Amino acid sequence: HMLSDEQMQIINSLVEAHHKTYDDSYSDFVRFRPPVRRLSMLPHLADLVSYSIQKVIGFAKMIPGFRDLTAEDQIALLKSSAIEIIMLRSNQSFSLEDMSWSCGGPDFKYCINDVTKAGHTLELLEPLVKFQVGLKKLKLHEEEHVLLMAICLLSPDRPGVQDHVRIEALQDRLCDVLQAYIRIQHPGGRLLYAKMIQKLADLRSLNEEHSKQYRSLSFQPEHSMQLTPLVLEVFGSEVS
Amino acid sequence: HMLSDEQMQIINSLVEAHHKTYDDSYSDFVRFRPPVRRLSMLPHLADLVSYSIQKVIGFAKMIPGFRDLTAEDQIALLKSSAIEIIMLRSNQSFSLEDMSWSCGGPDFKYCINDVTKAGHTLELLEPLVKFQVGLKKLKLHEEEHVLLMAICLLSPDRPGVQDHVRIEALQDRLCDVLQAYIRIQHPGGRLLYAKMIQKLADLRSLNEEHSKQYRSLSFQPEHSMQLTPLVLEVFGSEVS
Amino acid sequence: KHKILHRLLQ
Amino acid sequence: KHKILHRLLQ
Ligand SMILES: C=C1/C(=C\C=C2/CCC[C@]3(C)[C@@H]([C@H](C)CCCC(C)(C)O)CC[C@@H]23)[C@@H](O)[C@@H](O)C[C@@H]1O
Ligand SMILES: C=C1/C(=C\C=C2/CCC[C@]3(C)[C@@H]([C@H](C)CCCC(C)(C)O)CC[C@@H]23)[C@@H](O)[C@@H](O)C[C@@H]1O
Repeated sequence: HMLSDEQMQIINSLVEAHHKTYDDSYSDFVRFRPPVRRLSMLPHLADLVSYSIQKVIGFAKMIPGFRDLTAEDQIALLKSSAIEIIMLRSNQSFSLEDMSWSCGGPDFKYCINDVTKAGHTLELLEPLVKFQVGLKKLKLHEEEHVLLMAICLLSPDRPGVQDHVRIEALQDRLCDVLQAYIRIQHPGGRLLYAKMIQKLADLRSLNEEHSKQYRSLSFQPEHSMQLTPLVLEVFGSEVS
Repeated sequence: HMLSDEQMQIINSLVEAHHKTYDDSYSDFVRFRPPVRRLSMLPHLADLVSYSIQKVIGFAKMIPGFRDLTAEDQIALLKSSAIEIIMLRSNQSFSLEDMSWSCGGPDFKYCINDVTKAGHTLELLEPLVKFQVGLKKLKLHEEEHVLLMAICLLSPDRPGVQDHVRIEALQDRLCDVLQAYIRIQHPGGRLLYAKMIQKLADLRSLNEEHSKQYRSLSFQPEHSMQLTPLVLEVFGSEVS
Repeated sequence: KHKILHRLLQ
Repeated sequence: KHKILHRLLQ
């Protein structure tokens, strides 16, 4: 009927980690290669995603217990989940009115047609937009949003992880926090936790479709040369 | 006392290749990550150099006989000479008045202090600027400028080349053209060819110093992650 | 391999 | 190796 001190301490750490790694002013975006509307948007979106990967790494390093995993597991979790965390965290810029991601500037407003000009198809972008709208409609508290990103990150059912038992125990404790938070602090949230776990399933499906379409980019050197080294590393197929 | 049709045909091809790969409007530069004046200039200069590598490859493919070399030799020549051709071709933007490289815009004006903010030291930048001023003082005809870039590219005394005899024969014919051009067409150029060959020696020394300083960037992942895949490939140490 | 990731993970 | 260079060299 009430959250414990340890549960609250987890929430505080995760909220702080998100506020430290998500800059609502979007002022760093002027440093990316500019948007162009031949894959005219691939340079700008590559830079955006590369920047976002660095933020997700910074967020992950502040999740309780992530830092204490082996280096191989930390890499395994980030390589499998990075694209999902980016899709999740981008909801904070998504607008139901514009049906687009809005980042404090008309040049940094991204609609579906922009992403087609980076090598992706409606087979990815239609479920992605439907995901954003459904997730936005849940009206998650920031507490619930950061818990979901952490739960998504600390999934043991990802390729390459060795210490399944350790990661599952971390993810278990985060799920307990989220269920308790919704019950005590989220008025009328009886069906919310189930909906949030459904979104984790949706992300798996978006992850697969993105990986398939990213293989086409990475197999064509005139396109892969537009990516960043960090993107090449994290979305690449190297195994530690 | 007069240039032959084959010598003139070589000059025409090289001038055309340079005009096709060097855009005096510099309008593409707005697509680079912006300049910032922590290595604040490394993103913009990485993009500039990566762009310039693509142009040098395009220029090389139109040098008579380059295209007919083996793929390994074409790569060997480009990996060893790319930085030298870029230093040579950048003279077209260099100003004796400003002591800087000027590209049709104040944001795209590069002085020595800009390059220090990309990880390089005066041990490279002082000889580089002295090279640009001495080369500018030669007042080369565009014919002589493009011949020198081609001669520099088709040097057989570069690591990794296998067909020394083929490349030397190509470079020999280009040297014959340049010597004849200066004698017939360059008033008062008695000492010019010797000075131009000296500049090729200077470039070797700048190449060595740049490679040494580039190793520091490429050994620090927070800096190498700012480079482009093409720069990583061409300036890297992989051997075919 | 994973040169940059290792660096960023400190 | 030299994936991009091979592509650009056609
Ligand atoms: C990244 C973030 C933001 C928007 C995200 C977006 C909108 C643009 C398209 C994007 C990147 C999708 C593409 C399928 C990715 C392809 C990548 C590659 C071309 C390499 O295949 C995925 C998410 C999408 C910002 O608005 C802000 O919220 C910060 C947040 O981190
Ligand atoms: C590239 C070109 C131009 C200027 C060239 C310049 C001026 C800036 C500094 C530069 C790139 C030097 C640095 C030592 C390079 C370090 C690279 C890395 C950081 C990766 O180590 C070398 C040449 C220099 C343009 O103005 C125009 O003329 C087109 C031309 O192609």
